[PDB]
Amino acid sequence: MKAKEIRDLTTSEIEEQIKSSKEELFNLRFQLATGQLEETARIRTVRKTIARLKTVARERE
Amino acid sequence: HIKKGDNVKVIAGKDKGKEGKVIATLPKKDRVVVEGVNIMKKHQILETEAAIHVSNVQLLDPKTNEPTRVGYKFVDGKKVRIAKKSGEEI
Amino acid sequence: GKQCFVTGRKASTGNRRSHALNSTKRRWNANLQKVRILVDGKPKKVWVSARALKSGKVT
Amino acid sequence: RDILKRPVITEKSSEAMAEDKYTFDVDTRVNKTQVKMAVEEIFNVKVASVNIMNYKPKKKRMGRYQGYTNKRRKAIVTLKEGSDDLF
RNA sequence: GAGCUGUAAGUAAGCUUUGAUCCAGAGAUUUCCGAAUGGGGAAACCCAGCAUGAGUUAUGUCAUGUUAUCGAUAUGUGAAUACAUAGCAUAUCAGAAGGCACACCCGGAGAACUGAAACAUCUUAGUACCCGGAGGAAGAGAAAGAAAAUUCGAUUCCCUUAGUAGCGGCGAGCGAAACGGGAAGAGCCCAAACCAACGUUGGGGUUGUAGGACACUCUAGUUACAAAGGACGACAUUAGACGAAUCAUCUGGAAAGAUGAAUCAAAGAAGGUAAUAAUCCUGUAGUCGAAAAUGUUGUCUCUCUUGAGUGGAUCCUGAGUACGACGGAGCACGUGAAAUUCCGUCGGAAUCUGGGAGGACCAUCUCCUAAGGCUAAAUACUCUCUAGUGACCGAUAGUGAACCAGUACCGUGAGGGAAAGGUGAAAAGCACCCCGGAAGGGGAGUGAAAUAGAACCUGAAACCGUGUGCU
RNA sequence: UGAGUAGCGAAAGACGGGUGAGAAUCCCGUCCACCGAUUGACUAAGGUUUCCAGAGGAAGGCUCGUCCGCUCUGGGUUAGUCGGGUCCUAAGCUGAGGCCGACAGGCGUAGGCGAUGGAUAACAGGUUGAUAUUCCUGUACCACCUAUAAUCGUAUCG
Repeated sequence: MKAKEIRDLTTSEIEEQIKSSKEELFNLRFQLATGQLEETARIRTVRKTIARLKTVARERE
Repeated sequence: HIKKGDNVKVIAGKDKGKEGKVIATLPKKDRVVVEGVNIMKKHQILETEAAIHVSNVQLLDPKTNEPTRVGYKFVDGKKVRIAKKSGEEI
Repeated sequence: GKQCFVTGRKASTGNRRSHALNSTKRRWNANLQKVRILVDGKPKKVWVSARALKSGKVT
Repeated sequence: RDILKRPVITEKSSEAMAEDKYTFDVDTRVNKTQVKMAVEEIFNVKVASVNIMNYKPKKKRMGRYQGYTNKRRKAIVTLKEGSDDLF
């Protein structure tokens, strides 16, 4: 049981997971390598949003 | 049953008969931490509160302040905790 | 893979007995002959026993 | 895409970064033609050469139990313009 | 209904009463190898064709589909060889393959050591091993039966008959059935005569008290066999919720023990809590409960449907079959006086005034009707799931394995195979001082206890040391 | 128990200066000794991080050890031209249909796999604690694509 509030249309569903992976997953992961990243719980939070955006898009088939 | 914040009475152990207040709950190992009960001296010297078994503490009925058992009534859609040998909702 | 194409006869197995009643294993074969018989298409050679060649069988 | 995994910050790689060379960790099953297109698409630069290599797993231990580390594929990227692919 | 981020403690950063974590039903995602199926290969790797798309001045690179063999079916389809027929090309197919519980079942093929106090017939034994095909069971099954009564009426399993009758270098040894007493218990469909149609498919027809064809008046759905597709309410299973009754003193670190007063019981099964608890906790007896999925059953709908006696001029009732000789096997029965039934070879019948059986054989009597097929139940076993049980084990025992065990290790390989549990109620796991480089120790603290300090419950003997009475 | 007994696996070391709690045994220096068709330099098979640096002394090192092929932490292997694949076949293996065989399977045609052999385009110098026809410098070669070309058209390609 979680909280899902994605009411977007298909043209906007595709762009949600292109922005959430380019910066909210890739930019956060090079910061942990060289070392600038405090508040590391952001990485796990973003990964579940990508999972949510794909479960809902697939039910639309 | 025994949830955090309530006033309880110890009925077994060294600090028996001593009222307190539950501050931490450990449902996994069935222990509760009561204020001012079973202090320990840790060499780190430090004085901190230790845990006791949940079956060592008893809840107190407000109408008499004598330890009592806890039931359930099912009044409305939600449940309430009734006190045995009394009627007050804990 | 040696069997009669019509009757279904094939080899058996039993004993060979000496005068002193000693026993060893042996086989009883079938009198299969290679013949050409008319089938739906080209007549192909099949194994047919001689027992099936009596009373009139196609060749 | 996200072929790249992490950058490599070591003493030898630091001496490489002074001559327009950058060391990354890439996916174990990609060729350097994909790595070439991945760097220009992200950091918007012009790559001139990629060299790539493989390392075997290493034996590791903690306590009594013995296991192996991951195998990895390392790529060194040479640019002709642009820099600062990290901080 | 309040904490949570698995062992697991650690720190760091976070989520949650707008219902986290957690439990149950239903979904979506599901890398690579492996029957492995585009080709190859030393498994978990390498190399391709074709059609769409992403990117590039263009090449080079990437993504998503598809391309094995065999089998069955539509279609185009010269050969040699006029016609045709092998071959060839494409299309369709929840068609096949592999694994499996080293259990139960059916078939193919099939030993030896051993016993006979040696050994060859015989026995071990149709056992072990190997191969094939299945099913939740399989196999058998509706009298060419058992028998000798004033007769029974498909098959399977248990009791007895009985170590009887018999078989046997008549040695060692092997060893029945019918009768009777029980569990469970339904029986049916085809070929032929004959009629109608263009060899075909429809109808008619299934037997021993003799049936059927022809000719004479003529109308219970059984989806486990018996012919095969579906809508239609009650339960069961898969998460859970309520659920009675105790206080005081003594010893102790701690009370459930001892001593007094009480209470509950359709609940005095059990486990835990600082020692030995019906009334402290989880429970127990007894009730309550299902979004959703699956299973089993019942009520209409739904789907098939022809019934008995009299006449027997004439016709039909399973063929290289039954049976015989030769060579084997199986029947408890070793060829014996061997019936009853199976295989290979060679011969080879009868047609209701017919054929078979009643332990060689003939005659008379009695019973049955071969050479086509199908069928639940009582029966066998446990890789498993759920709920329980024991005059079974308690760490050299019990499974090889209570612990990161088919593991360390050993072998080219098939394969062989261990040892290892226990602080304390609670980590409260020894702050601080002294000798030392450290390990180790002496105090001081924790704790009921430290000769309980993680090499930790109790701590025997062998063996090794120090000090002392008599010699 | 044998018993503080046998053994400690072919060989030349000596001194000075350091470090250190502790030096016959570790580091530096000098002299002396041994091999040199090899005790030197490469490299196939095989092993699989034993390689480099900073730390450590419980166990292993037949003595000691401040040291190590041992323990902890962090690092290191770069290719169009080198060896192999996107090329070729020997021996052998496997084999569509096919032949044979109680089952299981055996043999074999076209076709494939399979180097120890054939074909195949780069050299010199420099650099790090750990890589070098691979990185850098200088100078080349081979295949393919795109844009204009002198010269083309019965060219061209097979």
